[PDB]
Amino acid sequence: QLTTESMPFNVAEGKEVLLLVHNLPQQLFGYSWYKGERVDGNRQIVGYAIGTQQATPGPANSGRETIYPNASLLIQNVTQNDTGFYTLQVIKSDLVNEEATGQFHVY
Amino acid sequence: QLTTESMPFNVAEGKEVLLLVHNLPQQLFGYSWYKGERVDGNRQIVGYAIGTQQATPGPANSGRETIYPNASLLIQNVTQNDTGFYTLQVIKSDLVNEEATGQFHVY
Ligand SMILES: CCCCCCCCO[C@@H]1O[C@H](CO)[C@@H](O)[C@H](O)[C@H]1O
Ligand SMILES: CCCCCCCCO[C@@H]1O[C@H](CO)[C@@H](O)[C@H](O)[C@H]1O
Repeated sequence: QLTTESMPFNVAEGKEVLLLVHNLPQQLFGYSWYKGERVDGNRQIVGYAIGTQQATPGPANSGRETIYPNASLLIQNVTQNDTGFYTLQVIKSDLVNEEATGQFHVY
Repeated sequence: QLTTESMPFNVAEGKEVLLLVHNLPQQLFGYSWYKGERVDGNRQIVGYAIGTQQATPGPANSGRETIYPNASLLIQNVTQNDTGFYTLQVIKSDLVNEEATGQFHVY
């Protein structure tokens, strides 16, 4: 089952965190990351097209994120606003989609 | 600008309803319809890839829906459970996706 977890779980303000992703389905179009516990386009961080390996910012993009080809998400110079939940949506080639939510806590 | 509306807005139990879709963006991979007001994989009705013109059922699929190449969704022999909100997610080529929510009322 698709899952995501934060390394580290508790993050000091101004440092770094990596959202690891495990168990990606086969045959994907792309990835979309969202701030919060649900898919919500108004809160999209980034969209990643696998076919072209291209990332594109959403409205929630801070400029401090970096998504990787396996959907992992790096955030640098973490701020208070970065704290809390993140939701990854994986878009499969049949447009039937899966989500996983994770969190980390800034201090 | 992406919107959806029901025809008819008030629907007799056992009849038919067409969810019309307006202002699709350019450059999309496909469509994802969900029951309710938000994107939620657990409530996904159908996924549709415009390149292959293939429909695939999600967990919320009743077997009474038909999706069209312009994302329009036909529901036949409408039940009480069908009532309420539907949400369309349009998957864009850059994976920064768009949503539109509509509804109809069964009586
Ligand atoms: C400094 C952070 C940049 C490094 C690139 C992040 C890529 C990490 O990605 C990780 O590769 C691991 C090895 O299999 C897997 O366990 C993980 O599922 C995956 O999340
Ligand atoms: C009962 C069978 C009806 C099939 C409906 C086919 C889809 C119709 O769809 C509609 O076609 C119109 C012209 O493009 C547009 O006004 C609409 O945006 C569109 O939703």
